[PDB]
Amino acid sequence: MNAPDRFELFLLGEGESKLKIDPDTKAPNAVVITFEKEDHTLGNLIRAELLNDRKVLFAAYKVEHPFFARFKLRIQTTEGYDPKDALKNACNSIINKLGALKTNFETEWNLQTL
Amino acid sequence: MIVPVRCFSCGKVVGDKWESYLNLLQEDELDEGTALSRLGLKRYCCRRMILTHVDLIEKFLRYNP
Amino acid sequence: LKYICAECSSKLSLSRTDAVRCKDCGHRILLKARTKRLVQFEAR
Amino acid sequence: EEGPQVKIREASKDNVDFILSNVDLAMANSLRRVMIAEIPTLAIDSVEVETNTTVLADEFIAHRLGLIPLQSMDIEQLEYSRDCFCEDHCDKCSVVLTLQAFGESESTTNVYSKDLVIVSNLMGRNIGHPIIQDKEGNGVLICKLRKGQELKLTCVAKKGIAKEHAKWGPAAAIEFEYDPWNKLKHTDYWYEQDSAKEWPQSKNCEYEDPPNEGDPFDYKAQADTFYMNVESVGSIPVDQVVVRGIDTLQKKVASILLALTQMDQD
Ligand SMILES: [Zn+2]
Ligand SMILES: [Zn+2]
Ligand SMILES: [Zn+2]
Repeated sequence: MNAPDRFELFLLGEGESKLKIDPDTKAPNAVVITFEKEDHTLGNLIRAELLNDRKVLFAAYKVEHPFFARFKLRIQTTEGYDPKDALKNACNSIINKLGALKTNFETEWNLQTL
Repeated sequence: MIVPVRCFSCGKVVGDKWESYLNLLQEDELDEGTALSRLGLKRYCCRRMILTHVDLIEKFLRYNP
Repeated sequence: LKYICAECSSKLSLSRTDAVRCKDCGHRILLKARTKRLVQFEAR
Repeated sequence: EEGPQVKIREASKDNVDFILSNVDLAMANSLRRVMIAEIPTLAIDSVEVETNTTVLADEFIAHRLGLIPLQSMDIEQLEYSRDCFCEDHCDKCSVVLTLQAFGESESTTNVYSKDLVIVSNLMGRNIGHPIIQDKEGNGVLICKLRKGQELKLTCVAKKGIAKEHAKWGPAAAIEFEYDPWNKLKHTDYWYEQDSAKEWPQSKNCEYEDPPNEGDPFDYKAQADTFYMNVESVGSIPVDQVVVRGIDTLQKKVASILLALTQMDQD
């Protein structure tokens, strides 16, 4: 009756952009990025992959409300390091690990029976 | 009513397992636990899904209209 | 329009100024037939 | 290869029991989530009921029709109905299959999933065919007809994500367990007398070395070894479930990366 459509969990609305980059006003050289139509599946992974980068001071994601499929990711890096590059490096690292995992699983599957 | 097509909890297909369950019960004269075990229902949620079910459609088919 | 009986399989087409009862039956319980304009269902 | 490792312990048509090595917890969890909800699948989305003199209600039948496992092998070369430039649905996005059953014999006439007949043009793509892992070869029991009861309807199946409805769920239960000895101490065991005798011992204990009481707690250890068992429903093979899970996660990361590439526009 008042329940929202299901596709509003992954389909972007009217004018809604996928990422919203905002200059964090708290601490210098920090940023808060709004991910639309995404959940913990992406947030937790990216945040955990940002903490691997030792040039990243702060990195934390949160879902302000379970009703809506969106989450905010705050990133703070050292001076001389634009956080977008940290996000990009994190993402590419994720993609590489996943690709390697796919190749490995395939090669391991090609050796099985039944 | 009729046997639920898939298990609520996980999502395993248990709609094709009803008649086979009945056969394992009356034809092979097994108990419910072993019958459920043979049908590949290891988790107790699906095991529940079949064991707990009551086929009411057989009583519904008793009407002529 | 057309109507079908309750306790027997028939297919009466008696419109207004007719009503009850049925054709070769004896009971007055009459149900109405399903619409020709089909309705869709979201299998969810 | 060079990164994360896989060790297939058991392998069959329905299940894959393997060990994930050299991976972060969040990646294993995310992989599990994607495998559960974010993998594309073909299932009945629309039902057009012509005649229905069965016991079950219309949408009652439509519902369990929706849950029927359909072939989703070449689902990737099928398209979302919301993307296709057609009116409502076509052959490039949807698979239409009819159902015509009628009570014949005096005995109860069963209506299975095998009675579904593909009508729309598949044009080569392996898709739409209802999965039958049944021994007799019948499949999912859809309905039951009496002597003169008829069920005639038409199903339109569309590509969907399990995040939108659990009917598009390619997998069922995914087993997931790390550190069978609680050496990371992520769990404080509840007990009445003894902590070890009360709590059952996991199978996956066979693949790791027990802790020595002479050894202190390892506070600098993380989670590397994971024990997973992925079970498919039939719509998509297990190996393809985990692989397309991986590729889906990868693709939706690449979409964020691409978005970052796009936000540099004036
Ligand atoms: Zn279950
Ligand atoms: Zn009559
Ligand atoms: Zn189309």
